Amino acid sequence: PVQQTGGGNYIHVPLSPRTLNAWVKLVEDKKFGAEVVPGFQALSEGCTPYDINQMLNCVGDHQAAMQIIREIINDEAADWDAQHPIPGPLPAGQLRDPRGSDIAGTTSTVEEQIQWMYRPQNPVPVGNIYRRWIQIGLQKCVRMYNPTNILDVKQGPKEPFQSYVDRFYKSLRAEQTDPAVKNWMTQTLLIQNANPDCKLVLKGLGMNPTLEEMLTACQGVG
Amino acid sequence: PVQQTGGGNYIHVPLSPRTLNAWVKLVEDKKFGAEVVPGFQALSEGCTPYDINQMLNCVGDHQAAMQIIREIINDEAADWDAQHPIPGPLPAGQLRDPRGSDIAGTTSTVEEQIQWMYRPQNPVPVGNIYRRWIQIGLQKCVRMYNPTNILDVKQGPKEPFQSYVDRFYKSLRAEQTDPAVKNWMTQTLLIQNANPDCKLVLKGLGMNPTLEEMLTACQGVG
Ligand SMILES: O=P(O)(O)O[C@H]1[C@H](OP(=O)(O)O)[C@@H](OP(=O)(O)O)[C@H](OP(=O)(O)O)[C@@H](OP(=O)(O)O)[C@H]1OP(=O)(O)O
Repeated sequence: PVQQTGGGNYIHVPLSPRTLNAWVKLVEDKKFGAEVVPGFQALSEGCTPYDINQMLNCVGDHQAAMQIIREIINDEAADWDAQHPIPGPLPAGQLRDPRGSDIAGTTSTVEEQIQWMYRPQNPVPVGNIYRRWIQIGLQKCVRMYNPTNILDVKQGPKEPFQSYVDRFYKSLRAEQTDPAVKNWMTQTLLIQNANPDCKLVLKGLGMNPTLEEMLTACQGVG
Repeated sequence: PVQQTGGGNYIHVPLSPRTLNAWVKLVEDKKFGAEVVPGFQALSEGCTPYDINQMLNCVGDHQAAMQIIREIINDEAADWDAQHPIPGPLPAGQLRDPRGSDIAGTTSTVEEQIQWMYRPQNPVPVGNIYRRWIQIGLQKCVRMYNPTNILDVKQGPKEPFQSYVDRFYKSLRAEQTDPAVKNWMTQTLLIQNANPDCKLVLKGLGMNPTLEEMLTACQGVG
């Protein structure tokens, strides 16, 4: 992370060992589950690219997922090296502008990452861009390791409607389908895959029942 | 039918044999079913009374129904001979105005029917008036031969709600009851005679559910 010091300059404070150990624990227990994507973001907040590399280096043993996060990073960096091209011959005595690889931290020092992150002129938020690239990689890992598909989720005959709602929305988090497909699933598939009685109360509510109206109506049905 | 020819005058083109044979087929297969009433209208469009008589003469063997269509025609002609009385002594060299019997074509030539149908002054649409009289006769035949009464129609335990709706409305077409009785049947009897589950979803919808709302709610119930 970065702390400001007297003179208006900034320095690097290494991520706490227990901040790194929390990340490890999460990846070892949730197995790249939907929750890992937000868990990574909260534990990587205010981090330079250098620190994000260490967090990944602490969870490298999960090689399959790391290979997926690594192929997504290279592509989001290539797109940065195509749409943010070298401006031209950089003047001497000046830091080069960041390339996709600098945003990652692989070809750049943490100080360079800090100089960009806090440029008085055109600050480049290299830490947040790289966290966004890794979140695309982790979300692809959440989908690949997702244990139950949205379609398979079906309310148990006795299962309370809210727990069936809880499992239905958790699988939808993994789904990478178009947002309209997500809206049609929450409005059509969720009434389609409910136990016989809850299905009669939901159809009873009428057309386009909101989730609050559906949860309120099926509370204690079954 | 009637075609216009050079000089501004009109002539008669005999109904096609296959237009007449379609009519026969329909009456022989639908057995004066609700569908016969519209089927007659489409196959009698732009016909003089003379042609409508031939269509009836092609389906005379159905004597019982023909006797009903014939008693309705005589009464709709008597009402025309009472409310459209002979104006008075007709001038010589002029076509007499049409009487109920002329509208039928029984006491009138097709040319007279055409002269009225296309009078430059007060054209009388004898072909359409007679088609309307026969439709009253066929509709009475649809009701007399109707196999299932609106009340008897009751959704099967597994029957999809739409098929029960299809049979319920087909019997209502035969019903000659006041329109309010028709509106109360479609809004009350249709929910009353549905299988136990669909009846619970329809009551669930609330008061005065539209048919679209009822079909949408019971789709896939049972
Ligand atoms: O009504 P018909 O006396 O039996 O004649 C019909 C009629 O032709 P006309 O319009 O000249 O009367 C058909 O037209 P429609 O009345 O059905 O619209 C036409 O068929 P098209 O729709 O293609 O015009 C068909 O001609 P064909 O079946 O040879 O294609 C022809 O029937 P016939 O000549 O066989 O008697």
